[PDB]
Amino acid sequence: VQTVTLIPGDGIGPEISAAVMKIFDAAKAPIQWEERNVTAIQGWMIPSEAKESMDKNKMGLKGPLKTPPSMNLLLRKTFDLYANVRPCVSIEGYKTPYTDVNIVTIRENTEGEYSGIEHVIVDGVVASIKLITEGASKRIAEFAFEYARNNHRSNVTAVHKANIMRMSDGLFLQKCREVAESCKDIKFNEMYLDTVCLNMVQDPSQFDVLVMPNLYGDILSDLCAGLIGGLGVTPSGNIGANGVAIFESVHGTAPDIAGKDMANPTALLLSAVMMLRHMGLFDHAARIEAACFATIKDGKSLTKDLGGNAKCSDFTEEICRRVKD
Amino acid sequence: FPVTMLPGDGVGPELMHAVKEVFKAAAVPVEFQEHHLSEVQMASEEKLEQVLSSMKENKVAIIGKIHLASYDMRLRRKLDLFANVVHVKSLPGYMTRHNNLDLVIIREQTEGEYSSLEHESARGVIECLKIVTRAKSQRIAKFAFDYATKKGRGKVTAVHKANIMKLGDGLFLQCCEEVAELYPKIKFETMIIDNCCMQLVQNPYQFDVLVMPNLYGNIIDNLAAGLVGGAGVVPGESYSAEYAVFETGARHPFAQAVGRNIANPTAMLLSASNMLRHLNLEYHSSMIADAVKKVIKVGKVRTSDMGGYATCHDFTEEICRRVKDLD
Ligand SMILES: Nc1ncnc2c1ncn2[C@@H]1O[C@H](COP(=O)(O)OP(=O)(O)O)[C@@H](O)[C@H]1O
Ligand SMILES: [Mg+2]
Repeated sequence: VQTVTLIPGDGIGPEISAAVMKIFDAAKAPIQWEERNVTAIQGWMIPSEAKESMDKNKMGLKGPLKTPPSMNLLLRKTFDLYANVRPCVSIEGYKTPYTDVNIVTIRENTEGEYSGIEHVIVDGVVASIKLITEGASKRIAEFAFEYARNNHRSNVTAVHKANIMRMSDGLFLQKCREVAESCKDIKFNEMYLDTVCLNMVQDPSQFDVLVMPNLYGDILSDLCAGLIGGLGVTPSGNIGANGVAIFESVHGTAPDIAGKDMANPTALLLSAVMMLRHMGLFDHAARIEAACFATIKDGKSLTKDLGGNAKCSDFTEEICRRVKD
Repeated sequence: FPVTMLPGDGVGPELMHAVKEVFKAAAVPVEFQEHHLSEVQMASEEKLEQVLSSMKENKVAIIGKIHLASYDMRLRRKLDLFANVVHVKSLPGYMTRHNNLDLVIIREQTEGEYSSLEHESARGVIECLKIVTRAKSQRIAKFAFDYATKKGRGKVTAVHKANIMKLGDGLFLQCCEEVAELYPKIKFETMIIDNCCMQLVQNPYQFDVLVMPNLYGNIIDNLAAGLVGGAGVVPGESYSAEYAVFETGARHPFAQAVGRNIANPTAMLLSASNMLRHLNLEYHSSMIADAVKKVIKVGKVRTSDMGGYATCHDFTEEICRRVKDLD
């Protein structure tokens, strides 16, 4: 029996956290929850009991947070969350114009145009500082190639703009190329960001694992989520230092429907599935994931946002009786 | 009517060949004067001046992709082509997952990350400067709103990442928010590039005109082009206060296809048609565009990118015989 740090969050957060809790218990998952609140205090940092919890449990599940220093930039520095993994998978029986999408975006989470560094050079002239380093690049590329080796993926594509930003993106590319030479069992290729965006929208099936710097990853992960149904069905995990990883929903707090038993908890649940696989609980992950997809394929009980009108409770309840197989 | 031509990189020369052939068959009173900037060696600043000089005389160009800052950024500063407009429009017979789509993408093209401002700050740590200025953000915002005023458009959307680049992208938004107040009959919305890219895939019909800085324009140009058929069919144009140069919307050399008579010239042809509109040869403009559009709708002759088997030359001549069938 193992303990997970749970940050319910704001708006629908509690509801969808509780929904994931009930599904885990129904599935007899060996998971207990330590509920924690990360609204920042200053001395800016997260509350001591949050950090102490996460340092001890390593696994965290995090719902949508409200935007005020952002608590997610704080979480990232506090645990050196350097790898943002976002699998994008077609949901069998939730029709979009795109089918058989199976892409994993690996996004460098520490650097790039997200440095926080800008200057007013002279009045009316701003320079924003994009930062690319040798170590961060090698680290993310080593992560994308380990992920491909451990998840049956065959191809890693490095997405870049080294033709426009010759030195920074060039360095990112060079460190990908090095790691790729070190991993002969994964086929590696390079591709410009604009070209990826041009092709992704036409034929998404030509892409497997994609590793890229921060800004490109933040943008392309959300583009790809459009192909399969939006942020309400997309999981996300962030890996960090000292075996810490935080799995998260990346949709908004949805206050227009908070508390009205109307929320869609697929995302947090599919993230909690990533979490379960990260912990070795492969059998519970596959049953919960199977129970989830089967509920959606059946159609008879979808939440408002996916073209139905079942309550969040009814959707959560059908999954629970399904996962008892 | 003299017109500066720059064949450009990759399949560029092949595409100009198709423009040149269709123009002959439509008896377009246009005389191209050819110059070369793409892939030159010290002969750099010289060739750029010959373009500016012929541009002062012709004030209108049609160019392929053009392969210290890059040759493209240098040309665009030398000519002050701050504004780039891509018309994202479905072709009635050419079916995709998003038909009946009509968007305009306006991108600032002289600053941002395209400045080549990079340096090694320490062993293995590279710094790269994205530039945003008040003067260029204001100017591209006025252009977008004058565009949407002129062409009868309703909404202008400013795309940004000011939640992260609060100073630089913030100053871009600020100039947009200022200009928007002068055009009260135009709706003004803002949206983070992250979401905007998801929005364009789920439901691009929610948009109308979009305006944005350089890098986000390169992304959205390509994304939106792929919605309506890809780089073979989507045209573009770049403006100064006195110049207009026409090009393709999602700019790519297509190195693979050079010499294989494979490339689709629809984008370059439609662009040439908009060029003719800019020259007050409306009759020739609407004829070429109507012929291009009808050969695609009918479905007999179509290049690989559009589901067919035809060569670039086969497709071009099908256009030529159709235009000659109108005069
Ligand atoms: N004129 C054209 N006709 C048809 N397809 C085109 C044309 N230009 C570009 N494309 C499509 O767009 C892609 C452009 O990307 P490409 O030229 O390979 O360069 P990059 O190195 O920028 O990715 C091509 O692979 C091709 O599929
Ligand atoms: Mg994002």
